[PDB]
This record gives sequence, structure tokens and C-alpha cells, in this order.
Amino acid sequence: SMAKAAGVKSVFAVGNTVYMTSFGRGNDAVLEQKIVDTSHEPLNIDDPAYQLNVVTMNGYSVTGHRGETVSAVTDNPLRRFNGRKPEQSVPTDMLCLKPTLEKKFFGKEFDDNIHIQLIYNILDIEKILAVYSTNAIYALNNMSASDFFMKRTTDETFDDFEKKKESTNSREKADFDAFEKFIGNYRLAYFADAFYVNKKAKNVLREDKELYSVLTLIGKLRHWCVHSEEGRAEFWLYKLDELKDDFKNVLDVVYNRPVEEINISYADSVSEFTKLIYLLTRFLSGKEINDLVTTLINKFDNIRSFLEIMDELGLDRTFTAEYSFFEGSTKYLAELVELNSFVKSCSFDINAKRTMYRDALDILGIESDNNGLRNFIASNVIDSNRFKYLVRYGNPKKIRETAKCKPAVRFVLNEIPDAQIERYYEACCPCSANKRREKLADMIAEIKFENFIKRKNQAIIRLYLTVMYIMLKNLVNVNARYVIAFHCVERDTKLYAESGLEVGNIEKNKTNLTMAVMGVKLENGIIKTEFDKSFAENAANRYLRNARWYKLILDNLKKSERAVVNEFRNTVCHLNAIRNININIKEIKEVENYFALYHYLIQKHLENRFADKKVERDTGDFISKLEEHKTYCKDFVKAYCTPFGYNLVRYKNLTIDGLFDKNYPGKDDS
RNA sequence: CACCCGUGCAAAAAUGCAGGGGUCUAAAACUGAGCGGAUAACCUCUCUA
RNA sequence: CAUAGAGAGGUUAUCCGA
Ligand SMILES: [Mg+2]
Ligand SMILES: [Mg+2]
Repeated sequence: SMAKAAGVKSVFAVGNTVYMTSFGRGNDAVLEQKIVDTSHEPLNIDDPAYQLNVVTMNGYSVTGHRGETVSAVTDNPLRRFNGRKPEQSVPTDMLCLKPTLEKKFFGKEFDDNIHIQLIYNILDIEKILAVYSTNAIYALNNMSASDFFMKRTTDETFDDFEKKKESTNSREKADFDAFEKFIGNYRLAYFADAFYVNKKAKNVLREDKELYSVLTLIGKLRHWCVHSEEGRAEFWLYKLDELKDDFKNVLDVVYNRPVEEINISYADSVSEFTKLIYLLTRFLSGKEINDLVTTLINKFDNIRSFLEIMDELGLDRTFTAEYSFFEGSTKYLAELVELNSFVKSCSFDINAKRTMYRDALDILGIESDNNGLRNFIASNVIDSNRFKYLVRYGNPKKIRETAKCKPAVRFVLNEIPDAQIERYYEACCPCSANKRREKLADMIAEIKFENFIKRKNQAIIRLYLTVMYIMLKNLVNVNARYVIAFHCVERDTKLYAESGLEVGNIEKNKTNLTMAVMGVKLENGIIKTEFDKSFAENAANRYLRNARWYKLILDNLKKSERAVVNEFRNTVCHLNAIRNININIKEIKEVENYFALYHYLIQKHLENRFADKKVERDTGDFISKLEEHKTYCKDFVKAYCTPFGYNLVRYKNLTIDGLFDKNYPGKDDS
């Protein structure tokens, strides 16, 4: 947009006045004008970024000075929703939660629209921590190849946990057996950074107490991120100073290892939040660590800039005691950029190079009953980062069976540019681009011991791992969207409840929030109220104020059923859709995009689990089309995507392609 | 090529034109893709000792 | 099966890089 090119950073309504900010150093925002009614007021006299061409209640026109001269217009926030039609009034968020959010974080509602932006940034911090903690937990569950991991409480210490071995309660006995089945697993070496200690050039598995406290911290972070648990648990992440000493010690050693590797400040004074973030990073791919840490840096810097602007205006800003964490956001920003100066992808163990041999041999389906050939293949595979980011997220035999799904590899090869494909093909098999793609796909699907200087083998091996890496990473990044979606459902349910909406229990039925917002109710499990405009005009948020999307969300929700939506929720939140890729991707006639692939996986998982069960006739028709057409059904997607109705933009983005992926826009339907 | 909002001109309650949105979406700017040279460390054969 | 430079290749902190 040209407004940003003109340098108007933000527009802040305060009372009957609006303030306009400029782009300063980094994300610093310097105030420029205080436009009261229709009156000019210079607030900065040194290098003013822009000047006001004309001031009108409709909008303010500005011309850039620092950059290439460009004139733009900025709409008045005071009259955001008051137009043709109370003309001037501070706007509110689309979800109509602004007063509740302000009264949650601050002691009172505020007559401005600055605070809500800080709040939304904090709320985005929690979303990104939710996704990355669920990816960590999934990696660990994959390793086990699961209630134990999902139910980890910080309060419970190791001294209490070990008692469960002696205990007679069957669930507690299983809670301990699942722990003793995790010390080994012949896969714990994957996360050596957080599971092994250096103590002749050798390392050893850490003491059980520290492995437990690592796992406890990560499980608690994940569960707290997803469920937004009530009581004192809600403040947990913003009050880690109260952690048990054992978790402080564990965090201290884990974060201190890089420092002893490099000397940057020791863990003795870096905050527990930063150390917990680093611990979370230990389980992620490098791309995920970078996205996490940069989004944290961005949001904390925004928070700092808003707090500075509020302090310059003289607004009251002191957080309630339970959120006084954010008063330190300057230091947590400094610590996050310090971490970002040295964080690296989590190493494999140099000794486990001999333990991993069967996994490497499995991925390629290369197994029998000279040794040098297999050793060469294995060691050439194991060192590649496309292995480290694959066996941590998929079972090797499951990947090898998935690679037989010819249309999925054919699709992924259709995404690679013609030049890259030519290069690979001329390395791998020394005639048209699509015929070449087809043949390469066939080669990948029939990999065997025929590979046996004439060194062809590196070309074919590096191709295969790259195709499977791209496929699995895309499916994980699709899953992340619905994970964020359910996180938002479970948070906004509680926020609406605190605003006084009769939302009720969300775990009983995940569509309860969208129905509470729409004002419909269930009797005998059926929505007997037909569409009428008054229900849209009375809808509790701006998204559902429109007639046609109320009508559409109603018609889709009426043909949902509770069991399917709950099974979908748990399929997303445990990533079972990809964990059973072998059977879900079994029979796909044609793959159109990663969205169609992911929803085919989910719908085939549902069709497997509901094979012999109660099933509503709408679900039965969807499954019948999912069989008759060997591809995902769009209608079914809408049915199990209903709980996200409250946010129309989210709902639409997650239910038709072309709106799904920012990078692959395309035609929408109807 | 999504949503919401402002403003101007047709019109019968809607459409075309031009913009804005950290307070919409993973989504305020500040991108990404693929790749051509360094030092060292790094294991894997494959050579003989 | 020890331990003895050159050999051949993979991988890792950064531009000259569709
Ligand atoms: Mg929300
Ligand atoms: Mg989850």
C-alpha cells in the first residue's frame, strides 16, 4: 500500500483525537501529528517524515518526504464503522472482544484503540507457541511409535512420579510403564542436545530426573497452549519464576551448554522464558526455529513500541499483577535476539551414526535376509538434513510405503521447475519435461537394490529424500493451520464466556461457540430454527452480521455431526492424519494440491474409524462420494470445519482452496 | 484473488471506479526460490602400509 | 584386525549468486 510508502506507520484514536506515527529505527514509532477534530498540530519538528496535504473527517491526505515523494490518504479511525448510516467513536475489533480483552490484561476499559493491538500481538505469541509446542509433542509421540505425553503437570515432581511404579492404580502403573518405555526406544539420540550430556570424546544419556523435567516442561507448555486452562494455570507461561527448582536447574544446564560451547550471557541471568523457548527450539526443524524466534522478536518489538508510545502520550499502561511479565518485554526482546544470534538446528549424536543404520536402510526399502555398498548408502543418507527433518516426523517404513503413491510424487515433481528437474534427470539417468517427470516418478516408486566411477547413486538418493521432505513438510504446515484454528476456538470460547455469552461447554461439542454466536440451539440434536434475517442482525460479532454467510454457515452446520467434528479435532491435534499416511494415501486417483491431499488423508481416516458405527445420513453421503470419487469431497470439509464459523475469514480460508495458501492464490467457488 | 471499512458517481437497497486496515486471515511494512568461489572440522568407502 | 599423506566423495558459519 502507498500509505506505508508515504511513511504513516499507525493511526491511533485516543478520545476525540487521532495520532499518526512514522517509521523510526527498526519498529520504533515516533508521533507526528495530533489531529483534533479538523485542526493541525505538529508534534515533531526535526525531520518530519510527512506533511498533511488536507485534513477532513473522511480521511487525511499526506505526502512523503524521507522517501520518494508519494501522496496517500489515511482514513479516520474515529469514523471506522460510522459512515453513510454517533459519527465519531473509537472503533472495536471484528470479534467485539476489545473491552473484555482490555479488562483482562489491564484493570479497566480504555477509551482508545492502542491497547487492543498490544493485546492481539500477545495473542499471536500464544498461537505460534501453540503450533510449535504441538509439533514438538508430535515428534516425541512419533518417536514412541499417548495420554502420558498429553497429561504432564509441572506441579508433579519426579519424587512423586516415581511413586507411581509402586502405586496400585492401573492408570498410574501405565503412566510409569509408558515412561520406562521412553528411556530407550532406540531413537532418543535424535534430540541429543536436550537428552544427552557431555561427560573420552563421548556423551551419555542424562539422568532420568532431567529427562523427566524436560518432558514435563514441554508437555505442560503444549497442553497450556492448547487448552487455555482456568485458575492459576492460566498465568503459567507468564510466571515461570515460580517453577520448581528442578525445572530451573534443567533449563539452566540445557541453555548453558551453547554458552559453554561459545564463550554471550550465561543462563544465570537470562530469563526462564527465553530458556524455555530454547528448550522448545531443541525439538524443531531449523526453519521452524527461525520462524518461531523471528515472530517472537517481531511481536515483542511491537509490544515495546506500543508501550513506548503509550508512555509518551501519558496513558496509564501498568499491567495487572498477573501479567506484570510484559513490563520486562525490553529485556525479553534483547534476550530473544541474543538467542537468535546463535540458535542452531538440533544435532544428531556422532555415535548414533551406528544405531540409526536400520532406519536409513528402511527409508529406502533396501533390506535383505557387499557391506561396503550399504555402508556408503547409509552414511550418505544419514548426514543429509532432509533425513534429520524426515525421520523425526515420519516412520521410515511408512514413508517407503507412501512413496508408492504415484500421483503424490507425480504432483510434487510437477511443482519442481523444469530446469531443476532437467539437472536431476541428467545426473540420475545419463524426452519432454512431463514425460521425464513421469519416468522419474516411476523410478522413485520402484527403488530397490538395482542401484548397486559410474557413481549414479547420489543423484537418485538425493532426489527421493527431497520429494518426501517436501511432501511431509507441506502436510505438516497444512496441519498447523487447523491446529491454530482449534487453539483459537478454545481461547475465544473462554473470552466470550467471560464477556457473558452463554457459550457453555466447548469440550462437549466443539460447534458450541459458533452456535452461541449465531444464537441457534439444539433440540433432539437438530437445529429446528430456519434462517431469518433478525438472527443475522443479532449475531454477537461483526463477521456473522451478513445474511448470506449466516445462511451458509447454518446450512453447513445443520449437516455436521458432533462425533465427526470431535474425531477431526483429535486427528488434527495429534497429527494422526499424517501418522497413518500409509493407509490414508492408499488410493488417490489424482492430487490437485496439498489441501486436497491433506483433506483426503483426514476423510479417509474418518471413513476408516467410522466404518462400523453410528453415522448420520449426511456423513454417509459424504463418505459415499469419497468412495465413488477417489478424491476429497469439498462439502465434507465444510461440515467438519464448522466450529470456525465465528471467524468468517478463517472459516472461508480453511474450506476452499486458493484462499488456503498465501503463496498459491486461485479461483474460489460461488 | 478473501474479509471489513471510508469516500464519489449510477441506481431501487445493489454494481462499477479509487484507497485504507499490527485493532481480519499464517498475513502493517522490512520477502522469498535456485545457486558460484572459502579456511577448518567432519565421516564414508575405495587404495597399501 | 592396529596405525601410519596423497587419494574419491557429504555435511556444516557467510555475499560475488535464475
Ligand atoms: Mg481468538
Ligand atoms: Mg495438537
